[PDB]
Amino acid sequence: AVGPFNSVAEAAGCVQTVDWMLLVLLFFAVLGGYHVHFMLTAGDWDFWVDWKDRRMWPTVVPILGVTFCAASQAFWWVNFRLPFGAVFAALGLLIGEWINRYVNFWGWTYFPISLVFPSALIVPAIWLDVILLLSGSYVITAVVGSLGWGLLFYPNNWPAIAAFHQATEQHGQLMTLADLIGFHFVRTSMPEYIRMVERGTLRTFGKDVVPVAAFFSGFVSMMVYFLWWFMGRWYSTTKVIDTI
Amino acid sequence: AVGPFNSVAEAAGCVQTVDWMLLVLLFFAVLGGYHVHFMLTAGDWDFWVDWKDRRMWPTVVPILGVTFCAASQAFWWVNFRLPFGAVFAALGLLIGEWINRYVNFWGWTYFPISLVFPSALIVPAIWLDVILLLSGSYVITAVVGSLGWGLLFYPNNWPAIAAFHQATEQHGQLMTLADLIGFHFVRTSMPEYIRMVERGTLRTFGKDVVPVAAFFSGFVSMMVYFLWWFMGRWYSTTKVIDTI
Amino acid sequence: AVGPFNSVAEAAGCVQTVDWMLLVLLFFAVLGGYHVHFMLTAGDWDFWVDWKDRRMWPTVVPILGVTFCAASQAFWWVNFRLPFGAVFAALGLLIGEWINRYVNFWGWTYFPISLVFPSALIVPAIWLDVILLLSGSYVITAVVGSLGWGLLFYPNNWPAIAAFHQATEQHGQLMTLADLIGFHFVRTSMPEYIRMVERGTLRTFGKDVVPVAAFFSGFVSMMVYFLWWFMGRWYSTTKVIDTI
Amino acid sequence: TVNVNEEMVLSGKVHVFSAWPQAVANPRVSFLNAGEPGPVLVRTAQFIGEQFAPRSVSLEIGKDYAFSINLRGRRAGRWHVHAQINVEGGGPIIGPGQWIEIKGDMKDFTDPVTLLDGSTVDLEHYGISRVYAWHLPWMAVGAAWIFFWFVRKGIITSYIRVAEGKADDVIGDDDRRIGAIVLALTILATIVGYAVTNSTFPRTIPLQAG
Amino acid sequence: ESVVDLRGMWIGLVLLNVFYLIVRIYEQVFGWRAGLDSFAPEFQTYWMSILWTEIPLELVSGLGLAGYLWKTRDRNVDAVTPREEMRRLVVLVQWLVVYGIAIYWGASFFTEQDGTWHMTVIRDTDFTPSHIIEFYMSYPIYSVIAVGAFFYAKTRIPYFAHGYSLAFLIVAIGPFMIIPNVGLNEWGHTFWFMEFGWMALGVFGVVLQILMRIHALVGKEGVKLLTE
Amino acid sequence: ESVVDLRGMWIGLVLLNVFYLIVRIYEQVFGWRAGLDSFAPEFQTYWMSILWTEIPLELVSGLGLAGYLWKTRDRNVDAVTPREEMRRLVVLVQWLVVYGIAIYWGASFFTEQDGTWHMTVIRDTDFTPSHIIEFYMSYPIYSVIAVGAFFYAKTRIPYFAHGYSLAFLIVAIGPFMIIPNVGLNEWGHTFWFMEFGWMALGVFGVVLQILMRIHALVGKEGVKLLTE
Amino acid sequence: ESVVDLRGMWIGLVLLNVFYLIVRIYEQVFGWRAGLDSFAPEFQTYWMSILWTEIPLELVSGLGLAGYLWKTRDRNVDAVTPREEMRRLVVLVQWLVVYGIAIYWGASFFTEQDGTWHMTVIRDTDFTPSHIIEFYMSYPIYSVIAVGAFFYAKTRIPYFAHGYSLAFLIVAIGPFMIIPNVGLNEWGHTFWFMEFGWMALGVFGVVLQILMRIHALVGKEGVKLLTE
Ligand SMILES: C[As](C)(=O)[O-]
Ligand SMILES: [Zn+2]
Ligand SMILES: [Zn+2]
Ligand SMILES: [Zn+2]
Ligand SMILES: [Zn+2]
Repeated sequence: AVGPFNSVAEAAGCVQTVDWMLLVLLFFAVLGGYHVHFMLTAGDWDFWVDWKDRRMWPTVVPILGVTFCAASQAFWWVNFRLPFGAVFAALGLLIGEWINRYVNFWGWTYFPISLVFPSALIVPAIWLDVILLLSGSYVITAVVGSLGWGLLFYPNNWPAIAAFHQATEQHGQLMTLADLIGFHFVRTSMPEYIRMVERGTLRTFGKDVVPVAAFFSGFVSMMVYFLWWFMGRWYSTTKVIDTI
Repeated sequence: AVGPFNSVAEAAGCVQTVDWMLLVLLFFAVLGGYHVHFMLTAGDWDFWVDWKDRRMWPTVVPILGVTFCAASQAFWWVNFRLPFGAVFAALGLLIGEWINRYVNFWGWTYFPISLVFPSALIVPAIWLDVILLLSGSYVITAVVGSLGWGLLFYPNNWPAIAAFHQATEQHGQLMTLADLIGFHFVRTSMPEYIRMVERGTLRTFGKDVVPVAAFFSGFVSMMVYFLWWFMGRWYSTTKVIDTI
Repeated sequence: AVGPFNSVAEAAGCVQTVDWMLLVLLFFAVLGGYHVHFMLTAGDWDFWVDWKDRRMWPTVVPILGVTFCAASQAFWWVNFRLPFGAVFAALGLLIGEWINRYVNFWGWTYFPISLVFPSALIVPAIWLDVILLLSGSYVITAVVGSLGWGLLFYPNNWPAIAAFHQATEQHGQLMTLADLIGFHFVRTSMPEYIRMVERGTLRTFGKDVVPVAAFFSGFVSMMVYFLWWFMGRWYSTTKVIDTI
Repeated sequence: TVNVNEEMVLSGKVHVFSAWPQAVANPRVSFLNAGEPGPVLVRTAQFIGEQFAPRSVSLEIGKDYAFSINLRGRRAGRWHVHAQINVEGGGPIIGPGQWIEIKGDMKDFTDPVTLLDGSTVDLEHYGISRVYAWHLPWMAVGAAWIFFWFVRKGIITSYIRVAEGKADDVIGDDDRRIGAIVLALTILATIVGYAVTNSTFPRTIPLQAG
Repeated sequence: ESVVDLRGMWIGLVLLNVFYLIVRIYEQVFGWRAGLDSFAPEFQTYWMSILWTEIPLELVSGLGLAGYLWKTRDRNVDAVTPREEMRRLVVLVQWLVVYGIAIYWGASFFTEQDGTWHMTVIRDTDFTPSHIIEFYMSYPIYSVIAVGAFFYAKTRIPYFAHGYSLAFLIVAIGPFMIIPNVGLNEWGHTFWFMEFGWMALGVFGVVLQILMRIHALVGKEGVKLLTE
Repeated sequence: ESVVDLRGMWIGLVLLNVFYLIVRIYEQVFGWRAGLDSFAPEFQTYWMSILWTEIPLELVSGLGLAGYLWKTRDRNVDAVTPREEMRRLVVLVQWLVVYGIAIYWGASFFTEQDGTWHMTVIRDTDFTPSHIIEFYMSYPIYSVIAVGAFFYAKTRIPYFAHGYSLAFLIVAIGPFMIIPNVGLNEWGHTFWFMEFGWMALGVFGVVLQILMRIHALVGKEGVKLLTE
Repeated sequence: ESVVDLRGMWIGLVLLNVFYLIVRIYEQVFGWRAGLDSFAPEFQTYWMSILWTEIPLELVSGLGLAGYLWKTRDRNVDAVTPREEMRRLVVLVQWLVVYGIAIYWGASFFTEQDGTWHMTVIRDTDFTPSHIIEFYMSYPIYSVIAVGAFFYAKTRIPYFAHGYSLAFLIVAIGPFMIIPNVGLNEWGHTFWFMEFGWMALGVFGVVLQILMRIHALVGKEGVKLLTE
């Protein structure tokens, strides 16, 4: 008489095993979707250490990266009030990347990890979640959430990256280690000139190349957020339809 | 007998004459619309034998061409269950082109038909209608219908076109007959260099120039189709409104 | 007298003072928003006498300028049946421009008004309002309204502009006064070559540069108008929602 | 034929044909490369038109140019290695390729390279440690954040709470206080993580390109 | 009396295919050598004349047919009898078959005819012999029948009176949003540097709406029973 | 007592046009020679000071007005009387007339002012003398009145309490979506290679919603009868 | 009996991670030297074989699963008991965890794997070793599980029968709209001159729809009471 479970152990028992199934099928799910999307647009800067520049990369990755996090948020927090939306997505990605970076970029083709390591996301991802957890509003999240997410990108990457931004002298020319790493480990289709990285303009004043890039990246992410929040909604639709 | 008809002969009699009127007013209708749209975007490849190449033309014409066919389908098949949607539109176009090709391109300005003859559409148009006739679903149609439509384009054009793809030696250079036809019959505004045709890339491997082109042309037509199906729906709207 | 007012003089008295505040808070409002948008897109032509040409300027300004007029119209006329929608927005802009033109372009930096004066909008704005006033229809307004609006722009700017379109000989070269005014009063960031003005084409026949420009500008405004009408509608939404 | 670490060199000359096809962009902007399955050989340095060419370069139409690529061996095997040049708006142009044969063990491959400050580093290994060291913590952290709340209010549970009136049964401080704490720590760990990797390597320059 | 009339329809078709046929011949004859150079005076006599005539004429033609239909509108429309409505519909369906033909000439024949004339001249202004017909003839006409059909339905059928079918509204109005397209599409490069598709098959809805009204004015008897 | 107060409105308008008029003047004076080269130290004293002050001041001014209005919210709003609502609305219309002027200054004056300063320097960084005022002053202010208006309504008018008018919500939140526009519009070319309009006349809705409440809080008596 | 089964789930997971693990290894071994030049005949034995096999196999695999489930559909679905439904759902949640894994392999592993292979060859045609697996293997499979899931729910759960969840419909069909994306994304430059994002987290809806069913098939008792 616990129907349509026979016992409470059967109820609480099933509920528990189902919970896991969901969380797991839902892990990828997103990881799978998020990855394919991210990879097709953010690429590319996330493959190559000699792309991770000062202007482009700290711009495009936050703006393209905020997407599934914002849709993921609109699903957990709306329907379960669970404050791990962004982090659930962001991490899902990071794993799916890393595994493949290792197993394949390295383990299959033997580009060394120092070349093919992914961009760091989890700090911003946490930052986002906690703006939504504290203020219950996605509208606040979209503003101070996505701004934060924008700023923390480069800061939270600096620890991994700085290492390869050390100078080396090479036939009487300067290079960074990264420049060189890419130069060494021959990519059959990756000529510098394709890079999509900072190469300098007359309009740069300062001594600001990164500040402005991370600001811009936050202010835009505000929009990408709103749009992706509501897409996280349509995507949550329990609508049923009549014909196909 | 059958009010507000006096006899059955008056009913069955009127009904019949109205039916003709409809089918006819509805023939063009679409032809008119379809033509102006098609001719503005697909041009141009459909005018000139020396535009009908291996890559562009077998790409853009299926993609632009599927539009009114899908919208036509969403009208006949939804509302009357009549399996001639695509063919109804495609043929309407083909008449409206041909007439003009002859009477004007030729009979007014005297470019010879071998230069000005239209792209063949009816095979793919049939194939489309029969995917919707067989599976009753426009979702299936949108996938295997529009893929089919894309592939058949070039194959059903080859019978007409091959003729002019024969080689001629011209002051110690090669031309096709078409190249030459275009060269001969002087167009006051048609320099080779405007053409928008295959001119070769380092990225071509094979021996595949057309297969990829006709595949790409199918895959994209899938999306064109969905969008155009639903527009075929808004276009069929019996909504009435309050003010202008 | 009439609750929740104590007297009629309290009612009619308040009603009156509110009316003003609305009309006022609503003046800018639009002016503020319209201006920022207008200035971000139509720049630039509206700043510089040497930008005001025969093709671009009389094209882009009608086209960008109709926007907030249409949205304004959709607001006054739908909800109050007040026929001053376009004018209300156009003038707002005109003031908000002018003031700043004087007080700053001049009074702060000292470029002489002859260089910095704005494009004339009110004649077209009137015309619009009256096409809506006469035919009660925003469909008809959207057509003959926005056609008129495009045509009149240049005609109603000619009185102001002609003056500077006079010729001066300058080191054995021709300039218009405007060309010169711009040349004289140095703009630290305004090289001719940035201009975005008429420079000539082989495709000009006549003796028509402005007529076509102003027709084109009218025709396109018809669509801008529709879109901006309905945006004036969504913007007027009294809808209230549950969560943020 | 080469040993792992053995410094072979491929070199030659090439003529930029004159009736350069419309099909391919102007070689105004190009890049010299060695056509090999992955980095089976590292590239130590390379030169074209009498210059160090680790970046993009111009070729004029109708001239000839001379080039060479220093290739330290790395991967055990038999690899058909081509001289190769790519063009801006064009693609790869593949040249002569010859079977080269490496022997030894990849295990033994090193470079290394010399920093401006003085020291030496094996590129085949340098930095890889720090990456993991900063990434994998954070990845665990993220996965911790998830596990925590998943076992603290179920999916079904919390969906049903949200579903009936409430909600607020699911969240509500000190759920918030957890957040504020975890958040504050995170900003801190980052401030720290930044300040440290700022002391380690206080040199640093932007990627060199153009 | 009878429902189906058709007399009306034929007068339109006959009067039309003729006028266009005259034209196609007139342009066959004076296109070639009278309209090849606009700076000549035989252009003014044979083309610039037609232009100056048709526009004002069409413009009046249109407002003509409009006023008339409104004027002769059935002021007591809702009263209409099942036979008279059915008759009226059949006339509506008639207007649409002329609209049909008008659409063909304007939007297919004289439109893709223009294509070939662009390979024949270098253009003295935007007024070619082809444009005079395409733009300022065959389109205006087709647009005027469009409005006619719209207004007839509106002032004769209770459904189209007290409404505006959005479908028919579209059909009657988008002809004024083809110039933005087919016209400006030509001043592509000239009007360029300073920088899918919206169409008129609104006729779908309009015939569907008509169809529903027929299905209504036949009892269960005619309906189910006569046509199973 | 009386519905119409206005005393509050004047305080804002007066306190405002004054603070902007001071600044205009102070920028007249110290713009010209003191803020012409950023590398100088008289820039730090005359501009780079203003910046460092206003932001934290603004940021606190904002959370202040916010907390206060919430705090002093009418806890039993639904109970509110017809007169006291009517009065409360007139206070809201007031906030909106100040929001009005803030919008003027922040979005037209100090915004198109920046236009002419771009013709005057070559920029030492993004912090000009014009940006200090436009971006980090005239906007934040106009944004903070915006918020005020929003929270006042919310905590005084039953309608805006238990709700969020979408219109008002927009009004109060799109100011944090102009930086994406007006700002990044500037880093056009520099931020470029790696690659209609969303606006705030949401006030339309907001005044429309206010209007409906008034129309309510006058009986058929005042309504039909007094204003026919 | 019992609701939760899981036996079915394990068979899929186990059968799957194994088949992908075999392949990863087989591509480790024959990728390197057997699939480096397409014009060789060891390509035909080691890659061009797999291709020619899988497609027809997959294509039949898919129509197989499909017909079977429809065939063995519960013809009297609405009658289903609260326990049996609950059991059925748990099987549905099962299909979705395998769909989950399928998605992982097809869309993350074998997809970003292709990235690195593009740094290794120059491509003899579009058929690399990576494409045989990515496109014509790991995707189709993941697409077929997707179809399975969809059809199972349709033929076992009253909700998904007499319906089409639009959410599930999406999930089951958008896999045939990734080729347009992930595929043609590659023929970027070659197919170029002649010239945000539509995605599949439709699972959201689907699991939400499942959730509502569970929340139903537990009385006020289990619901409120057991899980407060
Ligand atoms: C599958 As049934 C006809 O019982 O809804
Ligand atoms: Zn009536
Ligand atoms: Zn500025
Ligand atoms: Zn049923
Ligand atoms: Zn690939």
